[PDB]
Amino acid sequence: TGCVIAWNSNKLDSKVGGNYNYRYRLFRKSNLKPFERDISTEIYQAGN
Amino acid sequence: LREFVFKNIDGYFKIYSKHTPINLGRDLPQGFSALEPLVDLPIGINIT
Amino acid sequence: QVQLQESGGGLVQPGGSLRLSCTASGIALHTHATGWFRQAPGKEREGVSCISSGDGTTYYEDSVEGRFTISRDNAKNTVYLQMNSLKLEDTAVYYCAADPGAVCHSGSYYYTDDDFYYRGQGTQVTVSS
Amino acid sequence: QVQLQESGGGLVQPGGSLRLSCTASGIALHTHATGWFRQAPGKEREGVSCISSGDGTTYYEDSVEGRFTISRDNAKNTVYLQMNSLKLEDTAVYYCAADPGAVCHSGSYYYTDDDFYYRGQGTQVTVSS
Repeated sequence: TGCVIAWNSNKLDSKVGGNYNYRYRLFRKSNLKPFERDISTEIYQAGN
Repeated sequence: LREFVFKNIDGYFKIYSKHTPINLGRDLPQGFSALEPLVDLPIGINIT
Repeated sequence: QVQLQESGGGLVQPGGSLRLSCTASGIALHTHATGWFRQAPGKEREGVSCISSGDGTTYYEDSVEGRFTISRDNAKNTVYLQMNSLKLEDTAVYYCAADPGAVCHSGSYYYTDDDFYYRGQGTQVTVSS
Repeated sequence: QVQLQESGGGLVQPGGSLRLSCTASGIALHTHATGWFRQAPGKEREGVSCISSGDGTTYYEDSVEGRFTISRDNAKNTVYLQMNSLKLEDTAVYYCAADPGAVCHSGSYYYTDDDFYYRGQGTQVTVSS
């Protein structure tokens, strides 16, 4: 129950060299429950 | 004798408490008493 | 009978900064696309920058990248062009213009083709020592 | 501490074939976009080929169309540049570079602008008689 709001900000967070401070977690062992945050850093066990 | 309940659900901390002075010679006396909620705490972290 | 009025310009030292302003009397902003054009003596007029209608992606020319900025204030209904790090070659006159719809770079078109309906008188910007 | 290593190169005869390989240590493939840039003495560096993040759309330059192929193996986390039928003007040092996102030909941008975040030391290839 709620709403989502989004607006484009190409004019404020782009920079010509590309902005690299933005991050996300692509590799993760388990799916998080709703309303959770994961700021820890650990090496991904991709293989054996 | 002081009784408390500490719970963590959906990032919402609660305090349950009750102050009663009657215990006599038994450290866990017979009887029945509900707990009075005192103070609400919003934090949002997980506890392990 | 809509007028577009410009303010700014004058004698500025190379390496200085200026803020040109164009204000629309009749029409309102955040509905048109607003561009800046520049004409030099003995040369043909060339654009400077553009903002489209909705939100507005800022488009710049090849010779003005990284130095000139553009912004649009809908509270005062005024578009602002920020001159930073001026060289010697831009001693010329500037015009502001508007066109209905998002016209700047939608397909194989670009605002170098001067076909805007609303125009302006223009202001002179001069760099000298 | 992300390091990109290249293996291959050397003295190869004109009309020959070779396989350069670039391997990432820290980062992983199929999330980044990987390109190759070549440099020769007397001229400035020019790109060769690229693979995007998902699946991979292979883009090639004008001088290397039809002759050079690029592939990416996620089982070894290694990108492979296969070059065949080399002419005498291909004597150069090659660098592999990785960039975040699907950077190669997304919108009006293209990977000729060398601004990749990760670089490498490169390997020399020489065609001669």
